[PDB]
Amino acid sequence: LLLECTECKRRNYATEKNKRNTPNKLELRKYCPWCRKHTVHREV
Amino acid sequence: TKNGRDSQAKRLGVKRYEGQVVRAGNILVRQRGTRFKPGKNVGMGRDFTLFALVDGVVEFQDRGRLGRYVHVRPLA
Amino acid sequence: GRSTTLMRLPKRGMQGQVPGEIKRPRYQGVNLKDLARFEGEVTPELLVRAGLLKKGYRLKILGEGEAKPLKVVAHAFSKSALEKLKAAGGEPVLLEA
Amino acid sequence: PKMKTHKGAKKRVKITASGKVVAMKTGKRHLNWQKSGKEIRQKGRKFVLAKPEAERIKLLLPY
RNA sequence: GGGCAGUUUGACUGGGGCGGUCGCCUCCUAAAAGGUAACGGAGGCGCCCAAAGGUCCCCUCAGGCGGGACGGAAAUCCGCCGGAGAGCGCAAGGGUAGAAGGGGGCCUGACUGCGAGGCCUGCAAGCCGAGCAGGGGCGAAAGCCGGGCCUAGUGAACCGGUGGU
RNA sequence: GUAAGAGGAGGUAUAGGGAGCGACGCUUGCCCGGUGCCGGAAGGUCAAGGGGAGGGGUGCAAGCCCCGAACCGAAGCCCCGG
RNA sequence: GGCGUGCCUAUUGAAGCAUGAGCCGGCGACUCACGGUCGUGGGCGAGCUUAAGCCGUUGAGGCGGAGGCGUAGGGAAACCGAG
RNA sequence: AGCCAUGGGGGAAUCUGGGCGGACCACCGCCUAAGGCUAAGUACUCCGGGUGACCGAUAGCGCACCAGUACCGUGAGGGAAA
RNA sequence: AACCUGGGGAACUGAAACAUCUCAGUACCCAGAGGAGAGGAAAGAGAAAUCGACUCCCUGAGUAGCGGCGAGCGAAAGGGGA
Repeated sequence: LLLECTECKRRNYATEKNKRNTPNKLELRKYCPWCRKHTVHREV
Repeated sequence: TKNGRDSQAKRLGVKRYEGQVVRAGNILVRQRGTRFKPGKNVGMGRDFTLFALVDGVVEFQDRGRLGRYVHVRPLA
Repeated sequence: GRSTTLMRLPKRGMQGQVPGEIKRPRYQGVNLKDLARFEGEVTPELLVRAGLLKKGYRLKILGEGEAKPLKVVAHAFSKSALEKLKAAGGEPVLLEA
Repeated sequence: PKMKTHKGAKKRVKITASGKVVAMKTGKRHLNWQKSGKEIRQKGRKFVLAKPEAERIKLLLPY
């Protein structure tokens, strides 16, 4: 699948890849947004 | 007659022979697996590309069971 | 018959709507070292009256070298020229619009 | 008479004060997906051409 | 809606057509640098993984023989022998246990901002990367981390879709 | 033939157009799934238009200006049958 | 007596049994405008230069700075500026 | 995608009016549609004159000459030599 | 003769195919005009609380921009002059 994670409390993004079927229902991994430094992200 | 294929030759091998001045961080050896290894001031990356971590001269040592390494001795 | 090299891609966006080019001032860069030649109270007028301008209306005396202890009326200075020049004589900003 | 600046040219190339044709890097706008950060960065650059570079300067000049 | 109109209707090719093929990886042909052709000899790719990634720690095969309730040539167990004939997602090759292989813990550097110097190269493109800054991760520290042992897993540009500044 | 019109025909289905076979004798079989043609007040799909829940731009406002869901919309095709 | 395979063209290859020409004479094919990019001969130089025209000339040139190229670049732009 | 022009449909106002300033709204500015005429500068070269680092009879117009003739073609038309 | 305005309006061709595009509103057909023709007293231009009918030359300028953003196409104000 084609995926791009978004930032909480904001709207940052990054390149990524989903897999759907296989163990990939939830997706909340950490990153390094621009506005400030370091927060959590999502799926869709 | 399915048989007219081949692979774009990747042009591998060594690129800097022992006794040769190499600039800061240029390439030495592009190899398949581990025909060679790092050595005094000789890092490498994903494809197994040996290069220099400084300037200096390239040299080839042979350590039987231990394999073959290629390092650089600098001058400063 | 392949593709020239028209593979290089447009970036020069803001290339043009349909009306086109907008009515905007056009400040003219000109080194004060090229000014300090002749002397007196230099203005845009006295500047084009020479050979550096060609009616860009807006002038922007700037650059390096040795300014002169003169008055240089202009449409825009540089924080560089400004100070060297303060260390020389005087300098009036633009008129207005 | 009075050659026309190739429009499709200037819309994607700029010629520098020196005279070397700077061009925009290709390979970023579509192939993308998860191209290593190291990828889409080293692509954000501009750069130089070479022998076609001299074909280019031929297409403008009034500019 | 061939009544009528403008056109398209690929190339390679021991003529052409039929057939087959067209890009990418592997080996050979390739004549011990690289390069190297033929409708030459043989195969693979259009993917896959949040564990198959990171890092610290720990452990090392296949095979054989001997014994061992089921089992039975081969499950699992132990003894003994076993430098790699295993494994390493998938073709091949090089490579590898002095780990890149196998298990566990914590984690997500499948980072942002640049890039010294080179590899390759007609162009375009592809490729490798020391190191700096910020902010982190595993580790006592040294350190290591810009995805996977690596080499296929792909598409200039134009024209458009959604988000923000 | 752009049209006016003209042929058709100053003919009227025992007629005119198109089609195929081709004196005359004996005959001309089964298949309607595909296609064509014919038929079918439903239904599905379907354009312009109609409709204006909702919302956009703007103005101090009145207002102005735009986007637009439900619903209503023919042939056509889909569907049934010859 | 010795020696000796026409011409052009086209070609891997021609005396060629490949092309073209019976012969002679005349005609016959890389030009010009505008804009480039080299080179070159000059003039002027942080400047260089006019276009149309106006006046004059009847083969006489001159005035005409509009404009143009040049002096600052970078950047998609806003902007900044030997950055 | 404004403006000018207009095939089709709807359809004002008389200056507290209408247009335009690049979809649109507000401000601010420009302007008077839906009537009409106007010299000059401009193009041209059958015609006359001047001149040529234009031709000199296979050139120069096709035609230096009784040539758009002879001659060819039904015809349009073509078209010499000298 | 040519030039001019309006009514109509090609394809080759270029895009190294070819539809949009180009060739081009050219060729040609038609009607009308005169020594010219057209154009013309701003519902203008467009950013200067500014220029001020029209026509043409120079310029602006291969610029703004248009374009299967390909081939290619190509203005206006302003300035200089008639």
